[PDB]
Amino acid sequence: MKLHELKPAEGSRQVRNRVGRGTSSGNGKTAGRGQKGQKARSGGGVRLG
Amino acid sequence: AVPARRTSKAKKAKRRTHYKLTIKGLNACSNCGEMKKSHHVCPACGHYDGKDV
Amino acid sequence: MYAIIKTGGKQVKVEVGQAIYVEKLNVEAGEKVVFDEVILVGGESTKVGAPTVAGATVEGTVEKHGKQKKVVTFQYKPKKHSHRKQGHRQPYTKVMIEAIN
Amino acid sequence: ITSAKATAKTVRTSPRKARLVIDLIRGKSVADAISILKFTPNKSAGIIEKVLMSAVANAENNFDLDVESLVVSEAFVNEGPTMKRFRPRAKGSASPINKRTSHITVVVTEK
Amino acid sequence: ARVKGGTVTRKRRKKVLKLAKGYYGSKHTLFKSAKEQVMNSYYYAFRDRRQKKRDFRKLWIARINAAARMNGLSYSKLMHGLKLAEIDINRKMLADLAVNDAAAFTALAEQAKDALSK
Amino acid sequence: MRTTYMAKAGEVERKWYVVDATDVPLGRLSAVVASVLRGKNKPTFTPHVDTGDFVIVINADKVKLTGKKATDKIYYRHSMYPGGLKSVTAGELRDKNSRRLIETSVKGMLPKNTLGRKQFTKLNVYGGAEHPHAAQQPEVLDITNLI
RNA sequence: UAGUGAACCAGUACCGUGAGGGAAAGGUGAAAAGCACCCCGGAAGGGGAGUGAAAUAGAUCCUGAAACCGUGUGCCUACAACAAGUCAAAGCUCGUUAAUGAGUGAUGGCGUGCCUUUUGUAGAAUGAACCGGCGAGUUACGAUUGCAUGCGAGGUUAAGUC
RNA sequence: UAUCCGGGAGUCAGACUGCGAGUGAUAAGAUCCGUAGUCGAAAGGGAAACAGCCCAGACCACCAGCUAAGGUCCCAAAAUA
RNA sequence: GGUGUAGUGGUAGGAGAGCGUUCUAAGGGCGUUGAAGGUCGAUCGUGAGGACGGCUGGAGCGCUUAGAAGUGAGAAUGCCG
Ligand SMILES: [K+]
Ligand SMILES: [K+]
Ligand SMILES: [K+]
Ligand SMILES: [K+]
Ligand SMILES: [K+]
Ligand SMILES: [K+]
Ligand SMILES: [K+]
Ligand SMILES: [Mg+2]
Ligand SMILES: [Mg+2]
Ligand SMILES: [Mg+2]
Ligand SMILES: [Mg+2]
Ligand SMILES: [Mg+2]
Ligand SMILES: [Mg+2]
Ligand SMILES: [Mg+2]
Ligand SMILES: [Mg+2]
Ligand SMILES: [Mg+2]
Ligand SMILES: [Mg+2]
Ligand SMILES: [Mg+2]
Ligand SMILES: [Mg+2]
Ligand SMILES: [Mg+2]
Ligand SMILES: [Mg+2]
Ligand SMILES: [Mg+2]
Ligand SMILES: [Mg+2]
Ligand SMILES: [Mg+2]
Ligand SMILES: [Mg+2]
Ligand SMILES: [Mg+2]
Ligand SMILES: [Mg+2]
Ligand SMILES: [Mg+2]
Ligand SMILES: [Mg+2]
Ligand SMILES: [Mg+2]
Ligand SMILES: [Mg+2]
Ligand SMILES: [Mg+2]
Ligand SMILES: [Zn+2]
Repeated sequence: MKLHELKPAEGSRQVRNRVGRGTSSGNGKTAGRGQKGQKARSGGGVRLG
Repeated sequence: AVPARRTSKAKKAKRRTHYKLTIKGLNACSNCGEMKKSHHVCPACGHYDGKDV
Repeated sequence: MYAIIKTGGKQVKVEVGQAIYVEKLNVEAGEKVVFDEVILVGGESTKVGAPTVAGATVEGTVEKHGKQKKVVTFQYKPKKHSHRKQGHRQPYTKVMIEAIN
Repeated sequence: ITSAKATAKTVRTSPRKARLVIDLIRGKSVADAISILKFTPNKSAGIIEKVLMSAVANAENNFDLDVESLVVSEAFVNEGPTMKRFRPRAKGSASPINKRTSHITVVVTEK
Repeated sequence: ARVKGGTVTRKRRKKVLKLAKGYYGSKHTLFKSAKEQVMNSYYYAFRDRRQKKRDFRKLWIARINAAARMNGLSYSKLMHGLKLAEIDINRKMLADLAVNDAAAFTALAEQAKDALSK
Repeated sequence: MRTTYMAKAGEVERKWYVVDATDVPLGRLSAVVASVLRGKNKPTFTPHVDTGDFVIVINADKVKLTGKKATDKIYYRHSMYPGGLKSVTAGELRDKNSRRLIETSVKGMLPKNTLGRKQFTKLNVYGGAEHPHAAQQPEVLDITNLI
């Protein structure tokens, strides 16, 4: 392989999904957390079980 | 009471329409011909009604 | 003389020596095209197609193929944090009318 | 070669109040403008008069133009740097004060 | 690896402002007001690209009605008669004939009246 | 193709019509007159341009009011001062100021915009059988079939 | 506006009785060659004349955006009720990435902003004076699932040495 | 199309209309259920304006045509049928 | 690639595919015969967005492939100017 023609195997790497970066992305504003509630807070959610 | 809405440039300019200066009463002086205010002593030659003062 | 012909789901008035814009025709530029659905012929006399004037045809030459000015469809609903922007350029064919029969 | 300009920059005066006097003299013969400015009591009249006389001196000395023909072709006042000050108010607070400055430009042409 | 704001923000806002050119005062000068008005303009434009067809059909119908009345017939009677007579000339062409080619429109009206009588 | 005809101001000729209101219902007279004033009777009609014809109404004093409208149809108007409501019956308007009666009726049927008001100005109502617009060479407009 | 609070006389100025809190502020030009001399002005500041490749690089000095202010004018506007636009459009003006062009626009149709939060908001509910900059799902170690690669009843090294 | 297995959620304030009941006074744009629809998350046409009613589900271009609810004397398209 | 059929409103939210920003590596380039940046234009693409020309500007910067993120603002009575 040539350093100027590198190519990963198909499906080996994916693009990270960034939330809170506009509405059209599908995770804008609420960042997929919903509206209000405990699970919508930073550090929110109840302990496992 | 406070301005509920800011005044736009157009409305501001409209209001200032009449906020202008005026210059009136200027005409030539008999003695020296320079411009002077009517009924006032010509400041340059100090003459009024054809006499020095 | 002039004619009225059916083309692209629409009716257009045509005179010899005039260019008309119609929906994209599957014809190369500079080629002859014949509109065989003439719904009227007017001028000194009047021929009324019922629905089409029998044996009447209009001839033209495809001057150009082009795209109209872009149209932007921007759909959004207020207060629903949602919008969708879309572009369009409708293809068209410019045809010079040569003969009316 | 036909026009001369003079400018007074960062002159302490209200741009709006200066623009009033500038509107008086705009588009007038130099002699008429001088008379108007001399008999105008507003503060900016004298400053604008100095700028106008400077422009006329430029037209004459620097370019050898005909004084009698000169007319005020252009004249305007632009905002300059604003000095910030503060005025104490009631109840231990302060309010800003904008001490304004003006760029006064006068351009005089042969005809 | 720090990515400062750069020029992308200015480019985006300038595009919006150029779209807003010609608007009244702040609506073309200020980005936020400009964007809101441009969004409303998009909404109005999409709606009007459909209303425009309605309006022109309405205008053609009115003009055809006037011409039909002058020929001794109502718009509804004329359209029914043309349908019976197999005439497919649409309202755009009919209104064009009424204004421009009165003789041609009269011939169409005569055929429609004949079909109605039959 | 964008070839629809659009009228221009001043190119289209506006004729002058005389309408006889004798024993014609007020509303029907107003409706036909309003269509004429707007220009809906001419193929060159253009909604954004004035293209209608002038109308002169004669014998306005003899307009017809069916039912008890002569005594029961009441025209109101407010001075915009408190308790400043004034009223006048349609019959009284016909007797004293018939021009106002016809003009009010036709105003209601014209569009409420600049073009509508300009079109309204082309109206001229006269109680009695004579008008001062002979110079304009108006022609009679039979409306018996139009009402 | 980052990076130490501090690229610069910063733990300074400033604030507090005191402990303490705590800023703003970088860039002329290759070289000062930092505008001799003349003119207006009391000066400031300008106009010439010069230096310079460049002075609209003149020390508020590289670039010089937007808000904001002003000048000039191609078009429109003093019978009009306007979320300010959009669709249709005469007239006038102009000639572009030459495109079924551009600017303006009488007049007519339609039409109650954006965001948040709500069963429901043009909302007389919330937030934004405007512009610019900064400003919010990241990393470490583990768990689990998908996808991918190597090997395969095997797979794999950790600390550590070079 | 249904199951099943697994990854990722959001939702636990609903509203009105029609129909069947309760509570209420056989009142409430009331309240509480069952049931169907719409809104919620749905633009468009009609009901003057009018989320929930009637008709109907916008991928786009057209200065083409036929219709639904609703309408055809003028505003205002279409019957002074 | 072609034909046919069907489908393409959408909040919470799930899936997929992309635009743009800074930087790294490789390759291939561009720049005092004017880079970045700024500004204007009637340009191209389905979208984020991409070119091209004029003017300003005066020294760095694209392009292709892959990689890493302080990677995208219009709202927080946000902070500073
Ligand atoms: K989620
Ligand atoms: K410079
Ligand atoms: K201007
Ligand atoms: K309008
Ligand atoms: K409140
Ligand atoms: K129910
Ligand atoms: K803010
Ligand atoms: Mg990664
Ligand atoms: Mg979503
Ligand atoms: Mg948002
Ligand atoms: Mg929230
Ligand atoms: Mg909740
Ligand atoms: Mg929740
Ligand atoms: Mg005190
Ligand atoms: Mg930013
Ligand atoms: Mg339709
Ligand atoms: Mg420069
Ligand atoms: Mg500078
Ligand atoms: Mg009036
Ligand atoms: Mg007027
Ligand atoms: Mg509530
Ligand atoms: Mg507020
Ligand atoms: Mg209830
Ligand atoms: Mg909700
Ligand atoms: Mg609806
Ligand atoms: Mg709503
Ligand atoms: Mg659909
Ligand atoms: Mg039909
Ligand atoms: Mg009608
Ligand atoms: Mg860079
Ligand atoms: Mg960031
Ligand atoms: Mg801000
Ligand atoms: Zn004197």
